[PDB]
Amino acid sequence: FVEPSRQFVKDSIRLVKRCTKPDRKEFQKIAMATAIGFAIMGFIGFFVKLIHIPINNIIVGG
Amino acid sequence: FIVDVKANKHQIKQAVKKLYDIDVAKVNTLIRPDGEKKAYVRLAPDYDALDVANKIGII
Amino acid sequence: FLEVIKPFCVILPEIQKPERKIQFKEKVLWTAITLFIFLVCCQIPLFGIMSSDSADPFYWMRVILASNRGTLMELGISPIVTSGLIMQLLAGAKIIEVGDTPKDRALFNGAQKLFGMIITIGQSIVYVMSGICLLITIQLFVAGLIVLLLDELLQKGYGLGSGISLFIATNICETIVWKAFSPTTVNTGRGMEFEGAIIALFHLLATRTDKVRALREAFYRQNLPNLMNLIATIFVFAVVIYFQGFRVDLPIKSARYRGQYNTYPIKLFYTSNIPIILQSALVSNLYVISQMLSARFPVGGLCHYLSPPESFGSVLEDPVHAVVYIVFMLGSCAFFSKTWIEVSGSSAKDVAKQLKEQQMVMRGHRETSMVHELNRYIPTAAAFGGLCIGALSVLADFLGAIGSGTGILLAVTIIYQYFEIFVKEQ
Amino acid sequence: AKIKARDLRGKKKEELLKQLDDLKVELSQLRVAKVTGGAASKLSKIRVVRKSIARVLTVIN
Amino acid sequence: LIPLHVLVLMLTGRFSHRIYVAYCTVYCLGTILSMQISFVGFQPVLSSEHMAAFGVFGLCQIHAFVDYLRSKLNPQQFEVLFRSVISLVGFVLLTVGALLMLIIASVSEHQPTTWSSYYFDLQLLVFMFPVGLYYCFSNLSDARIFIIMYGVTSMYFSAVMVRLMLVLAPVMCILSGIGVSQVLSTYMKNLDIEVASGMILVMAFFLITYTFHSTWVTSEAYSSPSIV
Amino acid sequence: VGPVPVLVMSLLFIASVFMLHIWGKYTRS
Amino acid sequence: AMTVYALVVVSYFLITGGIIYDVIVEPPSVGSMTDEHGHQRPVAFLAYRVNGQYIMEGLASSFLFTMGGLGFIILDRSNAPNIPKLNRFLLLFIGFVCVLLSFFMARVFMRMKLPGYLMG
Repeated sequence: FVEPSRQFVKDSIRLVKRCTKPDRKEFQKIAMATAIGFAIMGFIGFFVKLIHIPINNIIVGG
Repeated sequence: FIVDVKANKHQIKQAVKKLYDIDVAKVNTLIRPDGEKKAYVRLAPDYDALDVANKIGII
Repeated sequence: FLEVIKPFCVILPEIQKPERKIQFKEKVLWTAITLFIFLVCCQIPLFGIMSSDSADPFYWMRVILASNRGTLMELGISPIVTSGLIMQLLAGAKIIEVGDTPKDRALFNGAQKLFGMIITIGQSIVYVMSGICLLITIQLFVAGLIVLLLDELLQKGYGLGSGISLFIATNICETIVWKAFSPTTVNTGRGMEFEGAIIALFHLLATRTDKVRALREAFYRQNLPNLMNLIATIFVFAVVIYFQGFRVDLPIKSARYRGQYNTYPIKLFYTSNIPIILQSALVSNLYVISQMLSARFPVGGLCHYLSPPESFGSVLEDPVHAVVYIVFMLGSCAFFSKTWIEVSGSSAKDVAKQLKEQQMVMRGHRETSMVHELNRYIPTAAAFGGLCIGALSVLADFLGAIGSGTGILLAVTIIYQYFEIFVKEQ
Repeated sequence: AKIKARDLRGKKKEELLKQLDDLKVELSQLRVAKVTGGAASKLSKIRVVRKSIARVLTVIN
Repeated sequence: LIPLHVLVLMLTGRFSHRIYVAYCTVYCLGTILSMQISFVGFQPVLSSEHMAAFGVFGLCQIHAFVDYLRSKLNPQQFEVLFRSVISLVGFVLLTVGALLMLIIASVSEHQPTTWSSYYFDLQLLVFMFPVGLYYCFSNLSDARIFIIMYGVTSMYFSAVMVRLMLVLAPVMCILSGIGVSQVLSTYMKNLDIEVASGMILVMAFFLITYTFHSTWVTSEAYSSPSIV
Repeated sequence: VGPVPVLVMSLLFIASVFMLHIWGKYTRS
Repeated sequence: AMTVYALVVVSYFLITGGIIYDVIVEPPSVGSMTDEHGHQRPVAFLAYRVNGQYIMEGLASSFLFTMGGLGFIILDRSNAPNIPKLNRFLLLFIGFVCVLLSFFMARVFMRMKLPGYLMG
């Protein structure tokens, strides 16, 4: 009842080494490019900031 | 493995032991019709082959 | 089940992409116009029923889309997302059969539209439930159909990330950005109008003297967001993209062509667990829905195995809650990996029949030994791929460097896979 | 990354050998990786490592 | 403005004689013509602004002279040697100079102003202000950089005093005067020799709405005396 | 989008919202 | 360099917006006194006095101004040359920039009429 624990813990340490472990180049590309892609979806919150609270002032005030 | 055609089993054994810090039971060479001496290498039973296989890259 | 409703329901479809196939930057024009729309789409509604709570699922709901009692963002892309997900489920899970004729994939998009619009109608009815009920419904569908068209014109069209995931990403950029510069505050013991922004920790230098105790409030701010919190939030983003690039390479002699090597990869995140985290989330959401039926027939004694312990003090007053919460998180994501892969694709037979179906054979052995070539990767790269996300979200909670936690780690993981998807078609 | 003749000239004999060994190791892994697909990014190095190996051996002789 | 503009022409490096030969005149003769006047009296010897303008004139006339010498000589080592010599004499001039350095707010208008002085003030002619300025950073000629510096400075100064708005009164009209005359020139270019069937056609009603505004805001706010 | 009207269509929808928002608010104050 | 142009247009709405009202800072938008029933609805841009603004008024004005100018930049930098995709990309460019130009001037005209009560 104890050995499938041994199986999975050795099974993990198998496939950790088989993976390719990226280096300073691809990390760089998806890093900067996808923080940029994040902020593409990101400033949208600053525009519901700029809009939907002042029009909620329009909502409640009238 | 694929091995250099000039090699003895003695040399292969010694190489396999040296490179992979391992230890061999027996080497069992043939020559492929292609030209590349193949080598089947039985590791001693203290060692697992799949474990070293994962170490060297292959699986 | 498919053969009857799908041929009749064809009303008002979308136009498939033209013969202007290869281009670099008008691709980005078709992105940016949709981003103009979700400049605009997050804007105020036309009905004056000013209800007190904004939305009821406003926080989790807000995390998905943040125009709660707000704009034409329609409280979420939750129609398109949920309707896409269970559609791909019931295609992959063989409760309903697979359509692979192009008529069936086209009507599959049609039924996608169908369940999406029906779910929009469901959300409309369920939020509105006075006498002013007219024309809200007309607005919502018009603004449901618009998000539909913009998403399906950014899958067969430009689409690289998705329509969906980059909408979520940019709206999340905005939800950080309203916290970044914050103009208003309706009027604590000192210091109005500065709550965890960097503008807050730049206006704070303009007001107060004794800049040491201006640093201390900037870096160890507790009740509001913190900038140490923001460093940890950035740090988590960096590590998680360190772990997205964990992938297993498998080279493939294509069949019947000499030596092209388009190596099939297996990334550890393994659909980025948009099942498996939401597997971890929504069961603990459905009871905290149904504790409301526990008030009659609670936030106390049921909470000790329900939630995280919320405390930055690692030795906070109950180790039982901490241990059981972390063990449940790890085991839940691992278990829902090892159960999840069997339905939404990419299990052993799934990969095998897709590769035979696209004529790609492993070099080492015979074609239907490919299963045994890769069956010793996919479950572990499910299970570990489950496991070291949830423990990773442990590091999203154990250290408060997360704007929203676990979920933010994983929705930006959605974005990161999303970038790959968009790039794919270049 | 680049191994030049330039610098190797001055280096000590034992130091040159370790460098050759370390390239011979690096060559092995790429050859292993060429079998198992690996990646074009790896299968560049194999040519580079070969010539740097030669650059080392040449300096020694 | 005038010498520190000249300071800009150090860093862009676009000196000539025909900057220098004209600049020395209106500088040095102008100082004495200011010296005739009492309000600026022996002030052109002493106040922190035009004193630094005099230091800029001196560095300008040195840098003209420096360019002249050393262009007959090579770039030898010894020009670096008396470069060290003349630099130490110039810096000790700088040390001797730095050692020897010898209700209005309430009145509603000297307080700072927003866009109302702004766009209420200057309707269409705000919009076109970067346009020619982009054109001035497009064909960055020798003369136009002065107007660019004049577009910077007066913007910075009509940020604090609406009474000082008059300094930005023609600046905007300069570059917008360029800007339309860029846009118009490029877009009556294309056709008679459908985009220009819009872009000309907007610019009439785009701009002449201006002359409605100018007709009548003058009647609203400013057609009222102080004594009646 | 072989055609650009879908975008134009979205713009029309916003205008319908834009104009129809203040259109009823015309009679109110 | 053109980065100096970027610096200047960055400074443009920055000192059109609120450097004047950095020291005279007036908080964003609430001024209704129940109007008949509902207490503290945030109102608007200021209207009755002309020289004043809030933070929310100024930023909006600045944003309106620099998008119009950089729309004219886009007219110059790409629409007059003829090199890229001559039917798909170009038509988008003139389309959205003409939308920028027309609706921008229209809304700024509105945002001077309604705070200003000027006869149009």
